[PDB]
Amino acid sequence: PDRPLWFPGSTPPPWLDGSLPGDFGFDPLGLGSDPESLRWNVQAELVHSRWAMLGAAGIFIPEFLTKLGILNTPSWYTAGEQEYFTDTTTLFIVELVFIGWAEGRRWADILNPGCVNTDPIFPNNKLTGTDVGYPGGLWFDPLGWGSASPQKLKELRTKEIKNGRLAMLAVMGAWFQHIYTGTGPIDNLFAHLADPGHATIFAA
Amino acid sequence: PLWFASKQSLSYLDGSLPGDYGFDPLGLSDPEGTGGFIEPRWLAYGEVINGRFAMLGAVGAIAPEYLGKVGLIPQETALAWFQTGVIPPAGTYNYWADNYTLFVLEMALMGFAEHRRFQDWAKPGSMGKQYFLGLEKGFGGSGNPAYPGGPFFNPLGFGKDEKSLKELKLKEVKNGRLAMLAILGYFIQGLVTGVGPYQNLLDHVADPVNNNVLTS
Amino acid sequence: MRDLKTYLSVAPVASTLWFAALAGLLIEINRFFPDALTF
Amino acid sequence: EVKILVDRDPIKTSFEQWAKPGHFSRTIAKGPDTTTWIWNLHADAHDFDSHTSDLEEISRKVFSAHFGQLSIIFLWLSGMYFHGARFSNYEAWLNDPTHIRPSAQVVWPIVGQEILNGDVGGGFRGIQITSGFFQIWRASGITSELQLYCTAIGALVFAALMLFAGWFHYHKAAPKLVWFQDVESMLNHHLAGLLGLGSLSWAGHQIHVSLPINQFLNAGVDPKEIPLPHEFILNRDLLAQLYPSFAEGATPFFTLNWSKYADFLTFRGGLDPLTGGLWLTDIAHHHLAIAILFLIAGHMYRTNWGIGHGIKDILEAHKGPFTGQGHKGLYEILTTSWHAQLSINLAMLGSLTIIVAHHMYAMPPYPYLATDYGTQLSLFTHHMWIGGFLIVGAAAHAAIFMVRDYDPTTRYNDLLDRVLRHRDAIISHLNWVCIFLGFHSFGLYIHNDTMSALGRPQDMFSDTAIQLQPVFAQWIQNTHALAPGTTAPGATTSTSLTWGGGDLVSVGGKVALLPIPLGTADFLVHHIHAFTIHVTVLILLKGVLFARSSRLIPDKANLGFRFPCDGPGRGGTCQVSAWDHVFLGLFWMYNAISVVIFHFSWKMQSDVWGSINDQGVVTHITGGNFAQSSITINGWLRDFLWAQASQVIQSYGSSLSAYGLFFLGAHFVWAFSLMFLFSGRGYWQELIESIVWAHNKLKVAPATQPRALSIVQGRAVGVTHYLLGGIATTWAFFLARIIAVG
Ligand code: CLA
Ligand code: CLA
Ligand code: CLA
Ligand code: CLA
Ligand SMILES: CC(/C=C/C=C(C)/C=C/[C@@]12O[C@]1(C)C[C@@H](O)CC2(C)C)=C\C=C\C=C(C)\C=C\C=C(C)\C=C\[C@@]12O[C@]1(C)C[C@@H](O)CC2(C)C
Ligand SMILES: CC1=C(/C=C/C(C)=C/C=C/C(C)=C/C=C/C=C(C)/C=C/C=C(C)/C=C/C2=C(C)CCCC2(C)C)C(C)(C)CCC1
Ligand SMILES: CC1=C(C/C=C(\C)CCC[C@H](C)CCC[C@H](C)CCCC(C)C)C(=O)c2ccccc2C1=O
Ligand code: SF4
Repeated sequence: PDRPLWFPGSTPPPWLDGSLPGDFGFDPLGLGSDPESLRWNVQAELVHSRWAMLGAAGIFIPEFLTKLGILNTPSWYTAGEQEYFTDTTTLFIVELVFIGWAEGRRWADILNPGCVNTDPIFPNNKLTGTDVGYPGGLWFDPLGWGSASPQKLKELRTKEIKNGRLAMLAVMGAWFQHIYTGTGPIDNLFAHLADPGHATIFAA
Repeated sequence: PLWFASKQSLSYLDGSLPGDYGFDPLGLSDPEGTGGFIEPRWLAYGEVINGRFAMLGAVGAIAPEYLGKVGLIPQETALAWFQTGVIPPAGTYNYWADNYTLFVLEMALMGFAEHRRFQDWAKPGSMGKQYFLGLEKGFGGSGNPAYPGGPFFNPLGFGKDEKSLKELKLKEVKNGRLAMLAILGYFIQGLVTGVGPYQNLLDHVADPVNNNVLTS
Repeated sequence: MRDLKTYLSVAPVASTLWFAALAGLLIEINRFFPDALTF
Repeated sequence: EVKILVDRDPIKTSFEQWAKPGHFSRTIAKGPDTTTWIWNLHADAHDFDSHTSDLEEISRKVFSAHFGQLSIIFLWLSGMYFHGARFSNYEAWLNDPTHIRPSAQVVWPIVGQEILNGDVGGGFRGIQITSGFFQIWRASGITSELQLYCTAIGALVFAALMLFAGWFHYHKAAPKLVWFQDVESMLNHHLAGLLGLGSLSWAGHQIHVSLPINQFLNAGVDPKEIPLPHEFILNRDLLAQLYPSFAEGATPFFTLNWSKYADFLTFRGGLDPLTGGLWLTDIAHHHLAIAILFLIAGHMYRTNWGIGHGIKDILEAHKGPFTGQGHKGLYEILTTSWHAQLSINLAMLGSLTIIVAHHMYAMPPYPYLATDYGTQLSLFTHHMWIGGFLIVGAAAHAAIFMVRDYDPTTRYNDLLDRVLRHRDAIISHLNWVCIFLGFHSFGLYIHNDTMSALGRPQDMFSDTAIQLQPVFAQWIQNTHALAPGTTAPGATTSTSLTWGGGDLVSVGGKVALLPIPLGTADFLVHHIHAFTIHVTVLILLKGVLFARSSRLIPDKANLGFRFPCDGPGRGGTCQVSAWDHVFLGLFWMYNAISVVIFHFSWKMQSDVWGSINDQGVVTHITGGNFAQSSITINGWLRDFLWAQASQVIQSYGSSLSAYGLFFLGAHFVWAFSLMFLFSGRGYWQELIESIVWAHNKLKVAPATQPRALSIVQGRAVGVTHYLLGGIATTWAFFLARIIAVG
């Protein structure tokens, strides 16, 4: 409510208090001005953050070890085009039925916040989350680190969304660098570390 | 004193303006029907800001040319203004970075400073408010956007009282005006002579009759 | 934003978006299954 | 005290009014009761008068709307340069302009439409363009797709800048009324500023980029090996080797030894014989002199100092015994009525475009333009239509001025009043001269057709019978041909190879220009032009002179500018409004321009265009058939329309087939227009009643009650489809023919 803003001296939009984690008053196009949309965009930002972080660590760490020798994992940009134990199109069907189910229940939870906290096969199992986007329970917060004081939950979720935002620019950078340069990300960083003033986005 | 003033320019230029010579043959700072960037408060700021950069430029665009001809900086770093990489077809030089990579660092650093500076013109009380490495203690301005002062911009305490500040503002203004004409001088002398400004100053002493604006 | 969403719903705007989507669909059916005279 | 006067934040920027259709109008804003609402919303969108009566607030709307138009043009030019850069054979065309067909559009492969990608040369497949952009870019010294890419980005930037300015000068800093009325400052800034600094700065490009690069192209060196344009600025010796005047630099300019520049500033005339276009050294010298004239002309009117006139003084000082007070009061009219300004500007801009049509064909200003018969037939026709439309627009806003802005009590003018006091003498005289013209032009054709049908070709108006030689035009032709040695000593050759005399210029075995002969047939078709133009002025001028009143309708001005009629009484008063005169004048403008462009197409194919032999035996496209064929209507039916329509009706199955489809499509739209022009909304409203009943029977009637188009809309819809179908038919007929045989 008196927090640092993405634009010091500017005035934050009325729909952004500071009660949301990662609230820095940035929405110059009013994409979240309607409260119904702002709640949907929070959930969309949360899942974009969590997929980007898994994706970032899934392309930066494995490529970081193959550039050496600890791993031999192929280029992240081409790992999809190679063949596996079954064909790629069977893996995609198994992915949809498995991810669609998990996505379906998350969807139901967004539109009806308490309806899917109970295990449909063994109704003894239950999730523990109170807020949409933080399902809790044993399967997603087995340590109990998700249930804390609202002061710590504000920071912990701000750490969550900040790491997810950075990961989003990073993953999108890894996709763009691989097309403008011609190698992997670990190569780009060393090249820029070999000569910082010249080995950049300029080649001409 | 009035430099080609008129009895309509005197109606709004009340002398309460550092450098108020009454000069306005086109009625630009007329407070009747202002808007956009044609505005009295803003034009004074633009006169000052352009004046300050020209003072850095008029000296810097001739400092390596002067220091080099004497032999004070290496002859491989002493250059004329239009041959340092600013205009690649006229001259380049291998700095520690590419000529375009340097501009990104420039606009990145010049961005932060010029962006924060604009907020003291818009919201005067700002910049000192939002955290900034504790440096925000000397970013609160002064109620004057063009003369913020403080520990960062007036660290020595000049303009101590009334009669000193207005005498300082008046000299600060007239210098930028001549430096701006100097910046204007370096530009046309470059395109018409093809040589540096300090050399143009030289050949007008070695032969004033045959080295002139009329010979080119 | 709600004013913008109202404008985006006005007859001409909703028509181009609807017919654009339609044209794209029919074009791609014709790129995938061209020259269909029967059925 | 001419100064910048602006108001701060007049109109708040908000999407609130985007959500409210018809907000600008108090009637329309309440929402639709009927479908008629939908149409009035659009008919009234730009009628800024009906939105607000405040002249200041009207001017602000037209100012930002102008920025809107400029934004659209820059975006249009961005795409033209972008397609030249990305989807063209311009780079290949530079190596072989006599053979490779300009192409800058490529169709995606879908539903069989690839056939429109034609074998145009240069290893390219695309649609042959006739806008002429390739001849422009070459004359500008553009040598690569990279240069077009950068011009397209700059055009895109200017499009954004112009759009920003429109929003800026309406919502942020909107000029006050008196700022717009400072017509002295505007004229000075447009003469000296726009026209002057535009022609001067463009002359600089011609000197430092266009002249040198075209010298390498014409010498034969490959464009990839021609020095980049900035090398002629960085290194003067490159220039000096082509034109040794640059060796002395800007010194001969200030020492009045201008004759030293006679190698890149010339007065040769004629056409560069190895390129077919005007001499680029004559053109550069043209823009130079033209730029001087405008820079000084922009100093004529008085502003913030003493020198110069007040435009009111010049007007108030011209008046004669036959006119009385003369031009007094015109300065108040032309500083308070936007329609009076728009009427004059449309009149002149339209007239000027028709001149551009003539001058650009007889003095081809671009290299390898004259031999691209398809581009040149397109350019002349395109600018005729644009010119004729703008002219008819002048009559509308002249008519709109008389209904809405004319006020003899506040802004009197004795010149305007004197014409109103004898409008019956003007219109009756124009009526008679039209009847004379029609009989003594078209009637001669009917004489010829009847004589030729009866087996009596000796009694025709023909070059081989009763001859009607255009002595005066023939005389002017023979005069200009003798000007370079006599009345224009500095001129080497005539200003145009059309000037009856000289010789011939060919490019790649194709004739560019020769002397154009003017005989009996040229006499007839010229008196058709005078006839058709006279009737167009008769209808339009009558519409403005009786816009306020007539013996039939004494209070017509109270019925507005645009109204269907005043009912069946007085024997019937349909189409008394000035708007209806503009409706009728469009059909006649269409008529007049159609035979003008037909006159152009047949003459060029018959007596000018064609292929030259090894020894000089010219074979024209239609072999001189214009003289004996174009003097009967049957000759135009048979030897022009029936014969030249061959290409378009056999274009199916080839890359020209899209003209085949457009030929038939435009016939359709033209015939479709007749439904509107021949019927009346009463029939249609009753029909709709039976249809509405059927919808009610199934509970599907709309709350927006369906109405027939208004009487005026019916007419507007009619003339719009009539002109679109009519003109598009000739478009598809011209392009198919000229691309197949040119
Ligand atoms: C014909 C078009 C047109 C006209 C008549 C005006 C008229 C006006 N504008 Mg405006 N404007 C235009 C286009 C136009 N503008 C465009 C395209 C933009 C977008 C960039 C703007 C952006 C703009 C702003 C932001 C402001 C105005 C302002 C003004 C007012 C004072 C201008 C003045 O003399 O300030 C003095 C002019 C200058 C100090 C500029 C001098 C140097 C610039 C760069 C001019 C160079 C242009 C030149 C022809 C280009 C040559 C390029 C070539 C060498 C390659 C006046 C009513 C001002 C206002 O509101 O006044 C009340 C104001 O604040 N305009
Ligand atoms: C007068 C301007 C003009 C015109 C008539 C064309 C025409 C054409 N261009 Mg071209 N182009 C232009 C300017 C223009 N261009 C400019 C300025 C650029 C540079 C940015 C390009 C860059 C360009 C490329 C890169 C390509 C074309 C292509 C094409 C062809 C197919 C385009 C197509 O089907 O799009 C597809 C249709 C759509 C995208 C329309 C979507 C419908 C939506 C719903 C309408 C939205 C309406 C909305 C309310 C208003 C939005 C406004 C918004 C912009 C602010 C077509 C002949 C293509 C081509 O030639 O392929 C061989 C091609 O690949 N053009
Ligand atoms: C610079 C040129 C110019 C300008 C600024 C104006 C401006 C104006 N004219 Mg004017 N006019 C012009 C040229 C111009 N005209 C010309 C050249 C003609 C001769 C044709 C006319 C004939 C004319 C008449 C007869 C009338 C006006 C009217 C008006 C006013 C209202 C316009 C409006 O709201 O229309 C809104 C615009 C439309 C509804 C567009 C309709 C669509 C057009 C007709 C079809 C275009 C077809 C297109 C080229 C081909 C694409 C086909 C494709 C879609 C399949 C406005 C002041 C009206 C008035 O009452 O003034 C007060 C009026 O009745 N004008
Ligand atoms: C081909 C069809 C056609 C013809 C012949 C005419 C003819 C005429 N129109 Mg017209 N018009 C037409 C279509 C046509 N229109 C259409 C489609 C429209 C709708 C847009 C209009 C709208 C229109 C308007 C709005 C105006 C005209 C005007 C005119 C007259 C022009 C003056 C003139 O040349 O008189 C001379 C007549 C002719 C050249 C016709 C041919 C005469 C023949 C060749 C001579 C016959 C000799 C002798 C009588 C033999 C017969 C003997 C017999 C009795 C036994 C003229 C009577 C204008 C007018 O009245 O100005 C005076 C006028 O203002 N028309
Ligand atoms: C960054 C992007 C979102 C950026 C959107 C931001 C900027 C929008 C900003 C604004 O809207 C605001 C906020 C407010 C408005 O007023 C203004 C604008 C400016 C409009 C999301 C990317 C989201 C990117 C995420 C979702 C991608 C996750 C990808 C994972 C699955 C990849 C897995 C793999 O990479 C591995 C691990 C190994 C490989 O070998 C194989 C594969 C499969 C490739
Ligand atoms: C094509 C195109 C484009 C481009 C354009 C351009 C490129 C332009 C340029 C332009 C230019 C670049 C211009 C320039 C100008 C200049 C000028 C105009 C100058 C003037 C001068 C003067 C006036 C002078 C004066 C003087 C005198 C008189 C004497 C002595 C002294 C002096 C010299 C000072 C665009 C993108 C837009 C768009 C699209 C198309
Ligand atoms: C044929 C015509 C009729 C009827 C034609 C009118 C009613 C035009 C109908 C225009 C459209 C087609 C009406 C429907 C418009 C809706 C936007 C359609 C929505 C459906 C979607 C496909 C967009 C009259 O109005 C009449 C007017 C006076 C002189 C003669 C004419 C004329 O001859
Ligand atoms: S027919 Fe139509 S236009 Fe002619 S009078 Fe009757 S209503 Fe008015």
